[PDB]
Amino acid sequence: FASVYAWNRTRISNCVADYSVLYNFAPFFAFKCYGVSPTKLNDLCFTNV
Amino acid sequence: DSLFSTPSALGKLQDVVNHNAQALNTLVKQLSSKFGAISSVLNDILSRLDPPEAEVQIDRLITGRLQSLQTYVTQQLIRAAEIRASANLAATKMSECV
Ligand SMILES: *[C@@H]1O[C@H](CO)[C@@H](O)[C@H](O)[C@H]1NC(C)=O
Repeated sequence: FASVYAWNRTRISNCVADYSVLYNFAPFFAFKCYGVSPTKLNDLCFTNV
Repeated sequence: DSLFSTPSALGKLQDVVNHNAQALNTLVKQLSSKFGAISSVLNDILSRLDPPEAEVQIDRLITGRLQSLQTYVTQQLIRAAEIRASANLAATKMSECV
């Protein structure tokens, strides 16, 4: 992973975002979601990610 | 001749129509406001947030739309009292002049 002063941004477009895969890395210390509830992320379309 | 030519002759009846039609445009254009919520559409708030957090954003819409309705009704009661004043004057002229 890059340093905080050179953070790496990855474009995500034209795909299917199955967010259930996110919990493969189970030990999550923080999962704060702003604007969107983490349970409803599988029923929304996003312009750009 | 003084009514088919002069355009602002029936300016008292047309002004009554304008005020009531202008208050409805403002009432229905207040549905696009957010009043602090993340969106002005209840479907967006319901389909993006959990029920514990949706009630927080929704209550901002309700208290803002509820205050938009009270402003419309209160000014409608005030305006309907001007009309009844002119309706009582026209009923007096109809029975005394006519
Ligand atoms: C940064 O992200 C891009 C786009 O995902 C990726 O191709 C690249 O390997 C990443 N670079 C580093 C140094 O992590």
